[PDB]
Amino acid sequence: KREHEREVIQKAIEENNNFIKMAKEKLAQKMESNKENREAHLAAMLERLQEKDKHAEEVRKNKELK
Amino acid sequence: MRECISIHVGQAGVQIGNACWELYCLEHGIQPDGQMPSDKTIGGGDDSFNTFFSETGAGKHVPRAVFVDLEPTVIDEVRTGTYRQLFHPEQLITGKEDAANNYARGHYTIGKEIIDLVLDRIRKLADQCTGLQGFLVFHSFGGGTGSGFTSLLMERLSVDYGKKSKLEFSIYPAPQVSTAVVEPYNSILTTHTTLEHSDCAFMVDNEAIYDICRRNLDIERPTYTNLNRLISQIVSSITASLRFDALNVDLTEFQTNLVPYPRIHFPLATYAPVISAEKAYHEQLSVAEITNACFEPANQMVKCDPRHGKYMACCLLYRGDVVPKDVNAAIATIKTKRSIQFVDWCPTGFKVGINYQPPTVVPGGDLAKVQRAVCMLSNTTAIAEAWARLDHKFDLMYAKRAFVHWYVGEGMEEGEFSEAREDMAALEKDYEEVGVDSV
Amino acid sequence: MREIVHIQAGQCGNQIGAKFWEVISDEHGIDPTGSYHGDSDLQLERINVYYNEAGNKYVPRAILVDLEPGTMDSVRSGPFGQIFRPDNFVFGQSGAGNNWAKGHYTEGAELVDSVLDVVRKESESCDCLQGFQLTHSLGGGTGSGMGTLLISKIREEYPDRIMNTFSVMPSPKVSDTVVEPYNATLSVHQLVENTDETYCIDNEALYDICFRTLKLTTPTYGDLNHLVSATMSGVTTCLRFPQLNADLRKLAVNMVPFPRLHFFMPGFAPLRTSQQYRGLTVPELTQQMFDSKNMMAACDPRHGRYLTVAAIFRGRMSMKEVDEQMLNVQNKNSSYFVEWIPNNVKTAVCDIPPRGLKMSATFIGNSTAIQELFKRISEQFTAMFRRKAFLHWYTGEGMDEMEFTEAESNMNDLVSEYQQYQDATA
Ligand SMILES: Nc1nc2c(ncn2[C@@H]2O[C@H](COP(=O)(O)OP(=O)(O)OP(=O)(O)O)[C@@H](O)[C@H]2O)c(=O)[nH]1
Ligand SMILES: Nc1nc2c(ncn2[C@@H]2O[C@H](COP(=O)(O)OP(=O)(O)O)[C@@H](O)[C@H]2O)c(=O)[nH]1
Ligand SMILES: [Mg+2]
Repeated sequence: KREHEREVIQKAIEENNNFIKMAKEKLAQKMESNKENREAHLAAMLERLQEKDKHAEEVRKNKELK
Repeated sequence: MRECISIHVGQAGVQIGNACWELYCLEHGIQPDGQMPSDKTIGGGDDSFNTFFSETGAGKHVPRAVFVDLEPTVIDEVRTGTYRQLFHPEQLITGKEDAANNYARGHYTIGKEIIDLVLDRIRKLADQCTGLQGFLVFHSFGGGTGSGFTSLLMERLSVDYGKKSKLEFSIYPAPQVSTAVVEPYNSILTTHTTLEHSDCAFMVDNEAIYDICRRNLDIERPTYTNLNRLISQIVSSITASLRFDALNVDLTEFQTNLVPYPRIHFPLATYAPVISAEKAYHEQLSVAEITNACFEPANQMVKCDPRHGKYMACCLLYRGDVVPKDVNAAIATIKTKRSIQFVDWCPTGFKVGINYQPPTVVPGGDLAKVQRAVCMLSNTTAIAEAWARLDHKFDLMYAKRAFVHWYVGEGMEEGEFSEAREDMAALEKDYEEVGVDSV
Repeated sequence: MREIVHIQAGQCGNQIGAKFWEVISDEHGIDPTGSYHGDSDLQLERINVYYNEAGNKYVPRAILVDLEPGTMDSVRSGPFGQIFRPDNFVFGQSGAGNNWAKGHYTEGAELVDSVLDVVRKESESCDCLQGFQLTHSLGGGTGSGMGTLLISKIREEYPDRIMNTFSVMPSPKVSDTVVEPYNATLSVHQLVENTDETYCIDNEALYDICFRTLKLTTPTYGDLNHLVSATMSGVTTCLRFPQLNADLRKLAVNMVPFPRLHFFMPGFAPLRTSQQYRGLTVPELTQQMFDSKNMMAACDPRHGRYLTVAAIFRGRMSMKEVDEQMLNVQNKNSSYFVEWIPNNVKTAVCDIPPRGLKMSATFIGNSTAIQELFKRISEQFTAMFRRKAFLHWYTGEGMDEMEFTEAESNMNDLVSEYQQYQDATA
């Protein structure tokens, strides 16, 4: 009977810990995924703008050519 | 002992927390400087009011709470408000930018900045407590701070405090006071996220409170101040077992009875009597009257029909000049007249508590002081209707993926949307399962 | 501390922006010397959104930009030309010659860098910059071409800031440049991909209103500007006076169901020597706000569907009455409001009314009808571009006809999408 008593309470301990663990990991995954995503978006908007800058340089070179 | 730390996220969180705290000062005899003349013990004590109010050498009784808002504006009025002396500067935490009604902005892009400082202030408060009981979080689903930062803080509290209690006072979005078209999105998403971290969630529909004020208080266009004052009365009745202490029953016992299963932790609340000071003059409201009122559907904080569903628990928390005998009579009467259907797995009883401390109304309030009030909390499957309505809005916009780009640019992903919605659909089916009669 | 850097470029842009500043300056109790003399704390409570404090001089956080100095010189000559920070003035000499290619590629390109410098100084002072707002006309050269160029260069520096443009739609009635359709389409293309929210200020309508309503046989540019200034004051009242849509980001979040459809029809009421003292009953005021005659954009709301709409009621009035009026218009006019967007109409009321009005109504909406205006621009462009009329103009700076094509297609795409959502149901 005493062992089972020690088993129950250790089970409840391990239950709580496991929850805290899973919680911590999940939050860490979602923070990094979001962070990557957001930076990607920003990096693509910047690259589009840079490609528009190059087109303007080329338009300026086309006029100079004539 | 059994301290409770109060956390107020967002504008709604903050304001509703200023209502509550004022009312709690008025009820406990705490002055605006925090000095409670009644309390002879200085710098400490074990009084019920110490679970919500800490003390200092000077006798000042500081509230145990933390006001966090990502825009200074709302907490700033607290800083400069009448009760600015009561609170302590660290307790007020304000960034510089709001989540522009975006869960994504409030959970990730902005929240992450202040989240660590917030948890920091909570932790300080937690060390003051000899035996902290749990947290009381006040927020609104519709706002980016009230959704995105609130869930974030819920996860953090889960991790850092483990399985300590975490109750909630969630402001159900109401079109009358709607501030954002995207509020259904934020609602689904926050409900999805905190569902696993909240021990017990009380929802308040602005629409329902807006109605109650127009009807019972005869206010033409109830303001957030009206709502808040009525809200604080409800909150105070629920927390009255903690702040005050023979017939009074600890809300834990109610909690052990209002959560049959972990996901079913949203109880309905109905308060009575809300009456104007003219109407209350020359009218005495019996225990039986207020008790009926509880079972009146227009008096409920959330708009849903309990008859459409079944009761899984029904508790009555009274306050004021009440005696067990009258409460027994009124209950019986009710029974005779009402159709309080209970799930078969649940005992058809009404848990009652009487807190003889009479109710108080803020000066210049539209609520008349009464000698008795009651607030019944019920775990009826009707609450689902709420979700439904919301969910349905969420589905309408999400089919055309509207405003979805605002979430995606912050880094969220449509997967999160669909997953959140699935979980709401499961929750709704869970309500239906619990109502099914046992084979 | 939610500062909004302001930027006025082009002849039209400089004129409308000067008016805007004068008007908000009156509303906030600020004279041309930057000194404040208002009666109400409310004027100074949010004055920092558009003003920088200094002998307590609230200076407009404005950057003036024009390739011809005359326009800016006139601005300085005008009232409040002192209030504007002199360093904020930035003007070239070549001018654009009513060429979008000249401002977006050549002369604009030469001056853009000095503009960005002032922008960077203004943004640095901003504690919490919301974003930038640009007043400009799409038909001219400095406003459009150089305007859109500035939008793109600012976006790279501040990719996390709201970008609002009060673009002015060219009108055949107003006439002016013949190749103005090309310039407008070039500007629209840049706007469709570079501006968070855009207010379609069609000069045509302005005119129409004047001739008809204002019973002005010869609407002048001053007449139009007065309409525009009152609109602009309306659509900034929530930005400048202390809830709904209080910053630029939240407005958008709630009014841009989709990124391309960031073009809105402004609307204002009442719009006429006849005084008619009766303080338009809110009811009326509501009707007029939704009235197509009160729409600054040249589109019939009844010809489309409102994705999202925003109302502003200046003047002391019954909030309850306003609420009922709004709900009513939505109910009776339900077919004109997309069902897939719950609660797509939202309304705010401000106690301080416009100057010389006891109360006003401001209408802002992303109606699918807006596609009419784009359609008129497209027709003009297709007619000229069909014959390559004046295309050598742009080709000389190095532009290519494909660029015009791409711009035409983009504008047809925006129309298609507007019609698509209009014709979509649950
Ligand atoms: N009952 C009640 N509801 C409120 C109150 N204040 C705001 N709300 C509700 O809250 C919703 C908006 O939530 P907020 O508290 O303002 O959101 P936020 O927390 O400031 O987040 P941000 O968008 O980033 O500013 C609206 O739908 C209102 O119905 C209040 O004082 N009482
Ligand atoms: N409503 C209005 N429109 C204007 C005004 N000034 C110019 N415009 C319009 O501006 C267009 C030409 O753009 P413009 O001012 O010359 O741009 P710029 O080359 O950069 O100077 C014309 O179609 C006019 O319709 C004004 O004061 N009010
Ligand atoms: Mg806020």
